[PDB]
Amino acid sequence: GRSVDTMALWLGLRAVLVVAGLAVLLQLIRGWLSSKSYVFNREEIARLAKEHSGLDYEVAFSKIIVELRKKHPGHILQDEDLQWVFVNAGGWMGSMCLLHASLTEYVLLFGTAVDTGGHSGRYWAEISDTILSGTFRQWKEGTTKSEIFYPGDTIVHEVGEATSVQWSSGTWMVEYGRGFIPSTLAFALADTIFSTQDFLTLFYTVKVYSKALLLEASTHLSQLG
Amino acid sequence: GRSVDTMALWLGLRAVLVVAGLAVLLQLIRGWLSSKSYVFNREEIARLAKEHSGLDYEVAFSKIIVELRKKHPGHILQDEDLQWVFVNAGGWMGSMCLLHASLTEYVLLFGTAVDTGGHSGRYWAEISDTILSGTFRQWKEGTTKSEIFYPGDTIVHEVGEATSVQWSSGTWMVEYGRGFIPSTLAFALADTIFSTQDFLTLFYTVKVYSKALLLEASTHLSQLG
Amino acid sequence: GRSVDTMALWLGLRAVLVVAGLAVLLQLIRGWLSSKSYVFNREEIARLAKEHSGLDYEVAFSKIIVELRKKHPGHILQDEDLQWVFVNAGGWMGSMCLLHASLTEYVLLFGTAVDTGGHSGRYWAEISDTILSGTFRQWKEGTTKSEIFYPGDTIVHEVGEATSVQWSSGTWMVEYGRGFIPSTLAFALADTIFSTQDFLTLFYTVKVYSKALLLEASTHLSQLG
Repeated sequence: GRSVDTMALWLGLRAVLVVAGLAVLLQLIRGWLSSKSYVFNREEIARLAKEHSGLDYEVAFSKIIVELRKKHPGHILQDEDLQWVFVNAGGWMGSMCLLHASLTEYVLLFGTAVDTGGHSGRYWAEISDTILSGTFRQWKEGTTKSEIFYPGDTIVHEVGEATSVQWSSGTWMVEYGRGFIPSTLAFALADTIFSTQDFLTLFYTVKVYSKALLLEASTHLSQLG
Repeated sequence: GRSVDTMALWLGLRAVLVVAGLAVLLQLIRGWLSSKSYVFNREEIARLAKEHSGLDYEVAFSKIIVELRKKHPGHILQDEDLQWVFVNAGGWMGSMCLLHASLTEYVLLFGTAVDTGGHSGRYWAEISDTILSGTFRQWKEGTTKSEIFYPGDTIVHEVGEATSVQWSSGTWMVEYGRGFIPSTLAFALADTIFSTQDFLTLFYTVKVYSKALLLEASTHLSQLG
Repeated sequence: GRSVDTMALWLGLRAVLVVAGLAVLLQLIRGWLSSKSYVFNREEIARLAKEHSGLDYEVAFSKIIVELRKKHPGHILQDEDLQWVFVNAGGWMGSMCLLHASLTEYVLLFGTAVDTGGHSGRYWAEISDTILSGTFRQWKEGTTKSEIFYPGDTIVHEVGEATSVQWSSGTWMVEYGRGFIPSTLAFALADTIFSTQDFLTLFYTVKVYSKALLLEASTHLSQLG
C-alpha cells in the first residue's frame, strides 16, 4: 500500500544520501590534502584592484595586468593569449579574461554586461572578487537576507560555501582563486554542456586554461634550469 | 536530396513525439491513481499564512510553524530538523525550509533574497503559495500576459499546468503541495545535477525529505499502536 | 608531485580541446554545405514586422500572419495548428508560435511576459528578430558592453556568433531563421531535457515542428504535381 511505497522511497533517498555524502567527503579529502604552493595572495590582488577601482574598469584592467606582469614575471599570460570568453555557470552568464592559472591558483578578470544571477558553485577553493564597477549581491546559505557590494569592495567566497550571486549590467571585477582549482572546472562547464551547447566556447575555455598551465610549467622549468 | 533528409528528420521527430507522449501518459496514470489521504488542506494553510502576512515574514514563519504543530501534532518536523536549503530548479534559485512531507502532501516555507525566475515545473501535484512578502509574477501557458501577486495572495499551480514564475528579492511564501509528490522530485533536483553540481545541497535536500518521511511513518505507527 | 598532476590535467584539457574543435569543424561542414533553397528572405520579414510594430503586438501578430499567408500560400501553418509553446533555452524562458519551418528556414512569433535572459545559442543559422514591443539587450562575444534595441529594430544573430540576450517583460518580436535549422534543435531543447523536465512542452514542440515539415512537403508535392 502507501506504507510500502513510502518505505521504498525512503530507501532510495538514503541511497542518494550516502552517495552525495561520500562525494562531498571525497571532495574534502582531495582538497584539504592538495598542495598549497602560492605565487599570489588574495590581499595583494584585492589591494591592486581596489586602488584602480575608481578608474574606468577597462583602464583598471590594463593597469592591473601591467602591474601583475611587473611583479610576477612569467606568471601572467601574454597579450596574444588574452581573450574574453563567455562563462555560463550555475544559471548565470558572464565573461572572463584569464590571466593566470595553475593547479592551486587562478587570476582572471570577470564581469557581465547583462543583469544575471544564479548559483555560486561549491568547491574546495577560496575565491575573492574585488569590484571595479557595478553591483554584486550575495545571498549566503542558511539566511533569508542578501547583501549588496559596490566598487572597491571585496567578496570572499570561502571553501565549501555556497551562495546565490547576482550582478547588474556593467559589473566588472578582479577575481583570485586559491585551493584545488580542478574541483571548480565541472561547475564552470556544466551549463555549457547541458544548457548552451556552445562547443566553440568550451574550446576557447579549455584552450586558455591549457595555455596558462603551459606558461606555468615553462616558467617553472626556466627557474629550475 | 533535401526531400530525403526532410523525411528522415520527420521520422525522428515522430519518434521523440511518441516517447514524450507516452511519458506524459505514464505521469497521468501514476498520478490520477495515486492515493489521496490528506492531513492538511490548501485552504487551511492559505488562511493561516494570509492571517500572518502582515507581520515580518520571519515572525510569520515562526507563528505558522507553532500553529501547524498545535493543530497537527506529529506531522511537523522538530526544531533540530529545520534547515534552510537552497533550491535550484527550472532556471531559478530560491530556498526552502521543509516542515512536512509524505507521498501525497508537503508543507514548506519558500522564498528568495535575489531577483530570480524560470520554469515552474509540470507534474501531477497541486501546489499553492501564499505570499508573506515580496512579489510573485506568474505567466500561464498559452497566453502573452503575466500577473503580479502581492502579500496575502495565494497562487494555485494546478495539476499538469506549466507556468513561468518570477520573484523579486525578499519574496517569502508558505507552500502546500498535494498530489503525487515523488513526481516533483526530478524537477526539484535537475538544476543541481546538471547546472550547480552542488552535491552538499543535494545531500541536505534528500536528508530533510527522508526525515519528513520517517516522521510521518513514526506517527502512523504510534497512532495505529 | 604537482608537476605530474599538472601534466595529466594538461593532457585531459588537450583531449577536450580536440574533441570540441572537431565538433565545431563538423558543425561548419554540415552547415556550409547544407542546401540553400529559400521561400522567404530576412528583409521581407523584417519590413513586414516593422510596418506593424506601432500596433498592439497581438494585432501586429494577426496582420503579419494574414500577409504571410497571402504572399506565401501553402507555407504558413493554418489556424488550427497555431499554438503558444514555452521555450526554455540557454537559461532563458520565452514562448513561440511557429508559422513556418523546413530544413533551411523557419518563421515564428517569439516573446516573453517575464524578465529573462541568457545565452543566445551558437549554430550554423542566421537568425533575425524584429521587435514589436519591449526591449532586447544584446551583448556580443569579445566585448564588455551591450546594446538595447527597441520596437521597430531588427537584431541579426549571425552564423557562428554567440551572444547574451536579455528581454524585459512584455517583449514580443517576429523571428526568421535561415541556414541549417536542425543544428539549432539541440539548443532549443537542452533546458527542457536537463532543467525543466517538462515533457509535455517537448511533445508540443516536436509536434508543431513535425506539422510544419509536413505542410512544406505537402506543398512541394502539390506544386510538382
